[PDB]
Amino acid sequence: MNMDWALFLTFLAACGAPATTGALLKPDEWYDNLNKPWWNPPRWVFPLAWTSLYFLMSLAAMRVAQLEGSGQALAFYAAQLAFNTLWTPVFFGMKRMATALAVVMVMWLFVAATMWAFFQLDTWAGVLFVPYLIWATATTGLNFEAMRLNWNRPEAR
Amino acid sequence: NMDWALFLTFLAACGAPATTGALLKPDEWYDNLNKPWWNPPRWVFPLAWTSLYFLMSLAAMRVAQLEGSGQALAFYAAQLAFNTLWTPVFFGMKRMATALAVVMVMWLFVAATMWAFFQLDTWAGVLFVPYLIWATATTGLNFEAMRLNWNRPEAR
Ligand code: HEM
Ligand SMILES: CCCCCCCC/C=C/CCCCCCCC(=O)OC[C@H](O)CO
Ligand SMILES: CCCCCCCC/C=C/CCCCCCCC(=O)OC[C@H](O)CO
Ligand SMILES: CCCCCCCC/C=C\CCCCCCCC(=O)OC[C@H](O)CO
Ligand SMILES: CCCCCCCC/C=C\CCCCCCCC(=O)OC[C@H](O)CO
Ligand SMILES: CCCCCCCC/C=C\CCCCCCCC(=O)OC[C@H](O)CO
Ligand SMILES: CCCCCCCC/C=C\CCCCCCCC(=O)OC[C@H](O)CO
Repeated sequence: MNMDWALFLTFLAACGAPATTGALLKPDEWYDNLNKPWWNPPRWVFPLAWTSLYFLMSLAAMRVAQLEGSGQALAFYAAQLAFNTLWTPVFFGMKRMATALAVVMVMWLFVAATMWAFFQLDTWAGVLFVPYLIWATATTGLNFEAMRLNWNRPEAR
Repeated sequence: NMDWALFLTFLAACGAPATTGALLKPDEWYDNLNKPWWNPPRWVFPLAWTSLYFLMSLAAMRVAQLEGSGQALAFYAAQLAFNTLWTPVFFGMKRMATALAVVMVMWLFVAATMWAFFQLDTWAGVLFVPYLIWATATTGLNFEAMRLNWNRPEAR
């Protein structure tokens, strides 16, 4: 088990795809009109939190990818990253709050599945995913409260 | 050699890019764009991508059972993430220039995955060859969309 920079930089580069969805986000008047829960963090907190999580989840996957029998864990990891990339355009771009709740809940399950599978192979890789699952829980709560506290337009049938 | 837990996990992972196509079908903005002479008809794309998601998931299932597959699966996660990213950028945001960068990075990771798969399993690499071909055609379509519609602000 080493700091494998080829593995780490590949996983970090993979986090460039969800990072791009946040980068293409302009100040939205529709988002500032939404009634938010009192524990909603300010907008500037989210890019700082996600950058930390990209490094934590890339370091965790780097450790697991060096271990025998990691196939199922890395399959879960690919799944959570893909649905993570999907969520931001659905919520902010398409303004489809109901589908975004379904997307982030699927992301949550794959984040939980990755964390569990990581714990089976390496305790530190599982520990590194714990703040991710916590943040995914708060993100699911923010999506749920935003829909429950605001007007929602019908989406495409 | 079907590890059904592995294949269904990889197939479910492709539900994220498949969802982007379902929530963002090409509208009249896409039909108004100038197209390259070799532009395929609309029905080709759902047939191509559905086949590729099954092909790439079958390839990853074989590799994930093999000693030393960590780097190959890291490349696989990278190509899938940028695969999921492209449709919202091009069709949702209509940022054609940014979408070209996205699909070119995806192409590199698709090629890197194919190379890494060949190092572990010949059949897994073969299954990725039509993906790299289609990713090449996809990059050309993104490039031709910008070059044939440069008078549109969304192309620059
Ligand atoms: C990484 C690149 C791309 C990805 C991941 C992608 C993804 C998808 C998917 C999954 C579908 C099927 C959706 C469904 O069946 O419900 C689809 C449909 C389609 N896409 Fe793409 N695509 C890409 C590139 C392109 C490009 C470059 C173009 C055109 C320039 C394009 C135009 C279309 C069209 C025309 C359809 C079918 C429309 C219809 O069914 O009526 N796609 N895309
Ligand atoms: C054949 C042997 C293996 C060879 C392997 C070669 C392929 C590696 C390609 C890497 C491209 C790097 C892509 C980096 C993507 C980062 C995305 C980004 O830049 O995001 C920044 C943005 O500011 C935040 O939103
Ligand atoms: C031991 C200390 C370690 C420091 C590590 C580096 C610090 C990086 C920034 C963290 C901010 C996170 C907390 C953000 C909370 C913001 C809540 C808020 O609403 O801010 C209101 C304030 O008035 C705004 O102007
Ligand atoms: C209120 C919240 C504020 C939080 C603010 C604090 C932010 C700390 C971020 C990261 C800590 C560093 C974690 C470093 C983990 C490294 C794991 C690792 O690299 O292990 C692999 C090793 O290289 C193989 O031998
Ligand atoms: C083209 C898009 C198609 C989208 C639909 C694709 C099919 C999804 C099927 C089932 C959900 C996947 C569930 C994840 C796999 C569960 C099996 C598993 O993870 O096994 C656990 C392992 O054995 C413990 O060690
Ligand atoms: C276009 C249609 C898009 C379809 C959308 C995608 C479909 C996702 C379906 C099920 C996700 C299930 C989440 C994975 C939960 C796995 C839990 C599990 O199997 O636990 C195993 C154990 O934790 C490991 O050791
Ligand atoms: C526009 C640029 C087009 C570039 C087009 C090339 C892109 C991919 C590069 C090399 C593929 C070679 C991959 C296979 C490398 C050797 C594999 C091997 O060693 O064996 C394979 C098989 O298992 C038994 O021969």
